Amino acid sequence: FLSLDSPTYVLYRDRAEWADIDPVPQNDGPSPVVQIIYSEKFRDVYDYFRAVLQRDERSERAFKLTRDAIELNAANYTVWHFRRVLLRSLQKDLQEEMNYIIAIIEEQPKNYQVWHHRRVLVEWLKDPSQELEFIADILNQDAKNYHAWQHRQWVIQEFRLWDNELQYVDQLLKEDVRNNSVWNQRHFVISNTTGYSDRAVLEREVQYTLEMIKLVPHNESAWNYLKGILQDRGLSRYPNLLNQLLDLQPSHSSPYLIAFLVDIYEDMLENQCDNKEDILNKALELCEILAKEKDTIRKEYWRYIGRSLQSKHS
Amino acid sequence: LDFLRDRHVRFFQRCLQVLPERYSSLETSRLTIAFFALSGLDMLDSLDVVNKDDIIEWIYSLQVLPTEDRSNLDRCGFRGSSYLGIPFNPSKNPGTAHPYDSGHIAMTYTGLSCLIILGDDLSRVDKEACLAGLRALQLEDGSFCAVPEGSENDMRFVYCASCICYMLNNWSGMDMKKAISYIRRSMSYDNGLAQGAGLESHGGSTFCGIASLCLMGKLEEVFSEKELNRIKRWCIMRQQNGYHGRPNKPVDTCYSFWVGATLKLLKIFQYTNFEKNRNYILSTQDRLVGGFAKWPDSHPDALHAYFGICGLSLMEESGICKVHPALNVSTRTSERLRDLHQSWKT
Amino acid sequence: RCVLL
Ligand SMILES: CC(C)=CCC/C(C)=C/CC/C(C)=C/CCN(C)CCOP(=O)(O)OP(=O)(O)O
Ligand SMILES: [Zn+2]
Repeated sequence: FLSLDSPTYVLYRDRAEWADIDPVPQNDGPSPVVQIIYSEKFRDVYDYFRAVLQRDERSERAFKLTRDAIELNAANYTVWHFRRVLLRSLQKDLQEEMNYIIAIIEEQPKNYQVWHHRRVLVEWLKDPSQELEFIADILNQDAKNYHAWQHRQWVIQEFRLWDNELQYVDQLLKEDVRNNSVWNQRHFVISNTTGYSDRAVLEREVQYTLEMIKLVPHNESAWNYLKGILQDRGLSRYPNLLNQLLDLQPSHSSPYLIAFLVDIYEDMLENQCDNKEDILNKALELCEILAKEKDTIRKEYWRYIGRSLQSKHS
Repeated sequence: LDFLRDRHVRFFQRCLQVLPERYSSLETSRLTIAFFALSGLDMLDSLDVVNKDDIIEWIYSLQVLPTEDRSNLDRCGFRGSSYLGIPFNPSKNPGTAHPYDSGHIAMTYTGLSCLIILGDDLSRVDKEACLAGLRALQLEDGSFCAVPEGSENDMRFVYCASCICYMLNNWSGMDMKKAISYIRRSMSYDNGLAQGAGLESHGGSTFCGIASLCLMGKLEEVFSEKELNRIKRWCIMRQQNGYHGRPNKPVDTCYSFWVGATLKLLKIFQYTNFEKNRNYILSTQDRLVGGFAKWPDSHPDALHAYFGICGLSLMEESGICKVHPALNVSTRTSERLRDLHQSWKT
Repeated sequence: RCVLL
């Protein structure tokens, strides 16, 4: 009701409805540390919040008091907890609260407490009907918001809403193929539905990735996905991959490609292949290429990798 | 350029003093701001410029002690501040009942951490109560919540539980088997560690995961050599000059610690490029007010000031103590803890 | 800014 910035706003200490309550002040003792100075209004709202809390008053006036405390500081987890307690006691309309929190989160998309509150509400209502769309909007003012992606995966998993995610992913990867969060989302969807054991799917995906790599060859995300979905079955077990990459080298070379190759050669050495000593040289040759010219910032690392390979396969 | 050491000492000094109402959103996390400042002064070997006794009392006033009937054991630990309005009591008298007063795992962590940094011996810490409260926070999947009343759960709090159990030198505070399970399940397809299973691997969670295992002394036991090599690769790939927390994300000063410390724990930080990292961290230094910011030409803050310094520490900056990469306190402090532990064992 | 909690 009465906004904190309204011309007619009144301190709680001057409100009739709060005459019976004695405000409770905060006290950090003799020598306060990391003390925050509060305005009259701020201290006022909270001195009454402490009062209501201390008495665990499940009143309607308390419910309203929280709205003010939250406006003053939406990071106070206790306030949100108490507000949830009241939401139940007073049996408030949860669909209304959904609007409230939707507004709040838009204003503070990186606040832990608000995303938790929304998650609790969705669990209560057992209604995920508006989640995917809401998150998509938040992901519009920041396509990498960790809070958003985390909430999105929870909703999708909890109410089994996989049907359209792989499509959403394809769309976002077109808007920015470098968004690591989307590549993770892609793997999330696939491994939680078809899985990667279906050679048909594995093929589709490896192909999809190589296409994205060709569009923007310098993209750690795309390369990490490619290696990710293949590293466990064994990179050396895909002879045509080694060649297709060796062919890309000329035009689409990048440190990621060279690194991938090193990893393929290492998988081979790992599986006692043909030309043990010859392969190791192809590996070492690349490690040095990385250290000396391709990924110089990691010069000491690549040399370290080289020495590691050499002392393990000689 | 150079490291304006004194400037930074003044910076942390101010932080322990008074903050502008613009930092009101840190109210319930004041104790972690204290930590950033105290541990930051410690790192600069300037703890003298503060009254260790006053602060120790303040910290102890934040401990949620068990009540007479001890019916609130599941809620003991430390508060972030006095925002609930409980009468100042430096862990002198028994706990005064309150429907909503209970600890916060991040506060218990930074609380104990602060006490040790200040020289206190933790004698006034109801260790059993804390551990009781800790246990109450762990979920079936192995991760933890921050408060008994409920909260989100993820790797951040697994690291908090680990630090607490380590400092109180007692792991009865958690079901280590389940915790390790959680940490494993969080490894991504790209080999980094995320906040939880399926999520995007991240520098912050990777540090929390690896550091927790190191604190439990089970790094080698949980991850295979092949696995550790893949994790190392993921981490070392985070350096662009300074460090970012995720692929294709801009660098941020604090990651020079988050990732750098992980690389250190994995014994390969030595192979990173020191100059570019140092140069970046310094480019975010505020030569006027002190402290560091996440990005250059950006406002400084206690968090980036502390982590920026710890980042420099990793590379043995002239004038900064060596930081214990897993416990996030200076080595000096980590040792005072070793002795403190031996003491009890009698 | 970096919100950790
Ligand atoms: C006080 C203390 C030392 C606590 C240790 C335990 C914790 C809470 C560790 C947190 C590590 C960490 C850096 C987590 C990520 C924090 N975020 C900022 C998450 C989501 O927001 P984004 O803006 O997407 O983050 P970013 O882009 O910085 O990864
Ligand atoms: Zn940061």
